Amino acid sequence: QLVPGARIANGRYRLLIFHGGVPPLQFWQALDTALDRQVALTFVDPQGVLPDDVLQETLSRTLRLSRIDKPGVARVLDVVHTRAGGLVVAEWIRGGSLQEVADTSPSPVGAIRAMQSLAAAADAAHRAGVALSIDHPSRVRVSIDGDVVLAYPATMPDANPQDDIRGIGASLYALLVNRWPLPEAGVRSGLAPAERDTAGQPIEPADIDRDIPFQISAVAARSVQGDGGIRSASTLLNLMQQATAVAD
Repeated sequence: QLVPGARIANGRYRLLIFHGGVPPLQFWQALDTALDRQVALTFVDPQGVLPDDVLQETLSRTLRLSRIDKPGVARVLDVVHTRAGGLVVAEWIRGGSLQEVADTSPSPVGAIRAMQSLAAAADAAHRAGVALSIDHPSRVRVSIDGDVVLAYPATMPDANPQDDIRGIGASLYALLVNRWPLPEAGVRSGLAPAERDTAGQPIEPADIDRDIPFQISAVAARSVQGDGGIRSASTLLNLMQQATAVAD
C-alpha cells in the first residue's frame, strides 16, 4: 500500500510525495531514512501485474542507463525487489517537475537551452543501445542548475528511441506553451492537452504565441510529428543548439 509516510524496502525509504506515472510505474519522491538524503524511487511493478519474465527485461535495460554519466539522466543509486515488486532508486533532482515549470511561462530560449541536456542524455543512451522512455511528463524534472532530466528512470521493453525524440519534443512543447502534445495515459499529467489544428496535428508553439522564435517552435513541432521532421537525438541536439544560438 503506497502512500505518503509509508516506509519502504525494509523501511529504508519513507514515501514523501507522489509525482505520478505510467502504469505499472509509479514515480515517488522519498526520504532515505538510512542516510538522511532524498531520492527518486521508481516502483517498476508495484502490483506485480507484469510477467516476471518481462520485469527482468525492463530492469536490465534500465541498468544499462546507469552506465551513462550524463546530466540528462538522474544517477541510479540502487536497484532492489521489495514487498512491492521491482524498484529503482535514483538520485533526487533539486528543482521542480515538468508540470511545475511549464506552468511558470519560461523563456522560449531558456526552454530549448535547458532541454539540450535531455537530448544529450537520450543520444548517449541511444548510442549505448537503450531508450530513455520519455513517455509521460512526470518522468521529467528540471534542476536548479537549469537542466532537463529523466528524473525517474526505467526503460520499458516497448520503449524505443523514435519515441524518445517524439517525447522529448512534447517536453519542449510543454514548456513553451504549457500543454502535452501527446495523448497522455495515466496520472493526469497536470498538463492540459495541445490544441489540435483543423488536421488534428497539434498546433505549432509559435502559431500559438508569437514571442516564441521560429526555429524554437519549429524544432519542438517537427519532433512530436510522426512523419516526422527529425530522425536522431544526435541531429535534434544541434537543432536545439541552432535555434538557441540564433536567439543568443
